[PDB]
Parts: sequence; structure tokens; C-alpha cells
Amino acid sequence: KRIPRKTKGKSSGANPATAEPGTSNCEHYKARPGIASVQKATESAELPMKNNDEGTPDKRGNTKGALVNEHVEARDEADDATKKQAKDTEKAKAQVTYSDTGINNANELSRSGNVDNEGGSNQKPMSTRIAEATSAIVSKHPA
Amino acid sequence: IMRVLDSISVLGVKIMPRAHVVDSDEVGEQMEPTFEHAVMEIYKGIAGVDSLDDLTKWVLNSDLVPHDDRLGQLFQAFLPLAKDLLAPMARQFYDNSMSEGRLLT
Repeated sequence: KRIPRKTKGKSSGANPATAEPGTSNCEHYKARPGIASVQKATESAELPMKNNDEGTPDKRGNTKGALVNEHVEARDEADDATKKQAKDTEKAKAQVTYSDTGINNANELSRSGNVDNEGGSNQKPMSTRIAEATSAIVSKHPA
Repeated sequence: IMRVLDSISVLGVKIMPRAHVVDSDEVGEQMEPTFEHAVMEIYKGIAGVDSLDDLTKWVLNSDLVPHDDRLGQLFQAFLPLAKDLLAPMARQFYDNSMSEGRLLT
């Protein structure tokens, strides 16, 4: 009766003849497109889109990603996509590429973990950035 | 065909008995890993496969017709084994068989 749960944080917070005229199980027809092939292609296309989870904050508040410049991230990421397409095609060079395009695209920016939401750079994580700011105010009991 | 050729006699001779004949698997059967077992362990080093059945699924489509790209890729791993693990033993065995008689191979 209980349906399971997929994503939980573990922390929890002499009989009438029944032979019927006309029912026979046999296969005389082969599907022209191919049921297996079309089903495999549909399964491949069925997948949902990738979770682009860059620059998004954490529960603590630190932004996630790699400390790289935005345009460098865009270029390397397009190159990775081209390599992935090449592997999908199973050739040394993919016919369809995202890096040999003749169009100049130097202004392209892709989301990375370099920039905070406020507009600064995560040279120091936001948690520590708050930590020293708060610890700059201390007061102990007199000796 | 070997069984049929074994039971052939016309004069007081035997044409081709179950002897003087070397089977195709017999060249590679006498090794600690056989050639069949050696090529069974080929899914290692190939991305996306972890077992022999997975390899067979990956290299053969639903039509049971070989996929040209995948099989061509797999031959690049098959060939070094057949050119380094088989050939010297095959040469030695063939020379030994030729030495001790004239046989159909």
C-alpha cells in the first residue's frame, strides 16, 4: 500500500467451450520501419534536458561551479559539446561542430561559478566572506 | 564433413580418417587462456560496455546485422591479440605438425 520515495534526504527533513473463433497468436507481419529500431530512437530522444546548474547558490550560500572566466568557460564548453557529438557519431571528427563556425562570437558569455549574484567574484567563498566580516566584531570578558 | 570423410573406403585404404586432419580450433585450444576466452575479455578498455552480453548488444543492432562503425572500432582491439597472442604459437604448432607427418589442416 505504501508507495516508495525517490529523492528523500535520509535525514528525513464439461465447461462452455472457451475456444473462441478468431483468436490466434501468430506473427505474420514484420513492421516496415522496425518496432525495435523506432523504439530505441524514441527512447534516445525521450531523455530530459541536462540540468545546467552553474552559478546557482548553495544552502550555505556559496555559488557552484569552477573559477574560470565566462568566455573561457563558453569556449571550452562548446569544445566539450563538439567532442561529445564526435563520440555520438563514432568518427574522428564530427561533421557538425560548434567551434569551427566562421561567425565571430567573442562576446558570448556562459554561466560559470566565477561571479556572485551581487556582481562580485568568488575569489573567497561567500560563507567565509561573511565569516571574517562578522568576526571583525568581537568582545570578550575583561581580564 | 569430417565424420562423413572418416567413413570412406574403396580399396584396402582409408582416404581421410579422423586423423591426418587438424581442426581449426585445435591451433589455439592448447593455451592457458584459449583464444576464445582471450577475445571474450575484450569489453575491458571499451567505453560504455561492462560485460560480454553488453558488448554483443552494443556491437549488434536489432537487425542482427553488424554496425559498421562499432565493429570497425572493435577490430582495432581484436587485431593486436590475433597478431601477438596467437601468431607465434600458431607458427610453432604448424611447424611441429608439418614435421611429424603430412596432414590436411
